[PDB]
Amino acid sequence: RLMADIGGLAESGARYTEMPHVIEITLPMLCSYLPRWCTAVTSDHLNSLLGNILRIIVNNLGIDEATWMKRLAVFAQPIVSRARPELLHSHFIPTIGRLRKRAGKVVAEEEQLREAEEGELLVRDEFSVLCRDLYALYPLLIRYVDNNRAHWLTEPNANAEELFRMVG
Amino acid sequence: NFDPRPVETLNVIIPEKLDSFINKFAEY
Amino acid sequence: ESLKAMIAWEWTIEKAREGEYNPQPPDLSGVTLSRELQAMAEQLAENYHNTWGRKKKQELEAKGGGTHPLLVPYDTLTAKEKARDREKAQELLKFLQMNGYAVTRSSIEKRFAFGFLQQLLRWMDISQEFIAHLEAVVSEQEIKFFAKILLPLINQYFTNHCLYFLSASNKEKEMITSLFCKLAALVRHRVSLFGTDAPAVVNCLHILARSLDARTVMKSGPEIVKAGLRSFFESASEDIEKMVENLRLGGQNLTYTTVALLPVLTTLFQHIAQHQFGDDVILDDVQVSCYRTLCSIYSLGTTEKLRPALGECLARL
Amino acid sequence: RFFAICGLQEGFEPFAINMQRPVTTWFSKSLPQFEPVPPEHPHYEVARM
Repeated sequence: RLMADIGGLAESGARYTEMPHVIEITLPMLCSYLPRWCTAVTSDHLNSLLGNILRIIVNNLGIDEATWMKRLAVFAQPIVSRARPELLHSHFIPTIGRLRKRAGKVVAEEEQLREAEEGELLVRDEFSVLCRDLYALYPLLIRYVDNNRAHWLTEPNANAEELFRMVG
Repeated sequence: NFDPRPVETLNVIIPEKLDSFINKFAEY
Repeated sequence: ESLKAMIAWEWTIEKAREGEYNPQPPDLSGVTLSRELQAMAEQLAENYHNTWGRKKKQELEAKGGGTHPLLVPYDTLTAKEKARDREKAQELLKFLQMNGYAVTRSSIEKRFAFGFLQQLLRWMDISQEFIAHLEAVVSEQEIKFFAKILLPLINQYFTNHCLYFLSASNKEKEMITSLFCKLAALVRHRVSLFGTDAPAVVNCLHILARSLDARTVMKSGPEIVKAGLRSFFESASEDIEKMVENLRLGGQNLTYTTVALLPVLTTLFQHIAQHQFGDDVILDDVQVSCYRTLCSIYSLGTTEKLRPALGECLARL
Repeated sequence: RFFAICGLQEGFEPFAINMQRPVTTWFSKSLPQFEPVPPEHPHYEVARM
């Protein structure tokens, strides 16, 4: 109900202030209220919120200037401690996959670079953008890997190995 | 330094109830 | 002279009991000592050193000059040095006890029950009148004191005493939060009176708010200063709500509280949430402020560059 | 119970692997017995004359 609106505008983003203006200030509100919760609120809302915030972050994959990425990830760090083993893993794989595809598309520019100054500046800007996305997404993955790793070790999973391959 | 500031002790006259204390302490 | 000085020191002597070649010394090691008698013993032992140094003054006058390590005040003396001076005074207190003489004149009250925190609070109480004078002349000497010495002093003392002073003192808990209240009230709606000389007032407020010993005691007490905390919270909520007349409409005396009051509110909310103090934190003189602050956050739940600060405050609350 | 999770992949052979007999342990028995005075005792010293 309250969080049902958030999933509505998960698609068609590409802006940190134009369409999601109140979102930037309201996401930490429930992101801190839900962990605090006659009682025993189900964790399906938590998993849906984590998936929605991951989708919102990956929507702005190629934004030029974006600072909310470095803050939303910090705010959502306590929210991934209680996460579903499979609901989030269906969202983490496509996001990191697209990130690796962007990295592969951008390494080719530096490979073909070897005029020079402009190309160096362009690849430096692209690498800075990629680093910003990396530091916005990886912290939400390190915590999700700290847990659910004993499960992935005792019972091997194909998706875990695929994620390892992409990270490597 | 420690400039002395003695307290007045030669003006008060001891009572008769303390002479026994003085003598007994001296003997002790 | 040892007894004459005690008599002249306005102390009553009353007979309570009856005094109980190889000499036969009676045993005197079976008598304990009291804290009150310790001061009497020290003062009596001071007399011997005083009457010795008084003659040593004439002796050194005859000598013509010289420094001796033994000519020091008795408060400087240590038990190692007292081992040659405390015996002559201790041998007579047991004698007095067994003879039958009586001398009449918790330890927290005698000791520093107020402590450094309450000493700083008294300094701030004087600084209240000092700040009143400063505001009257604003609308000379204590201003430099406040901006130089005491503000870093508290900013460091609260940092070094955040632990062990919040969970084992009780009286200081009810007054550290109150000190935080007058500290918040000291800065007016503007910060120009303090000027750029002392921007550390905001940091000191941060540190004091982050160290609130009476997290639940201030709400579970008889609520003497809880009215002050309620007033501070209501003033903060009203100041926040007054921003809708500037940000949502179009400046002066209100933008200064977005850099000196909102971070303090975030720090206080984080302090409350960190220890899960929500068991008893909204009690008498607090619900009257929470019922208004929920409406306030509802009002400014729909509001340029101040968005991250508002989001952080909402997350903390 | 927790060998495969942390320790196996990094490479850590358990202290007893190729032993058909359990490892024999030694414990401190609190029975005061008499022993010769050490030649380098910190405090006591015994001299023969």
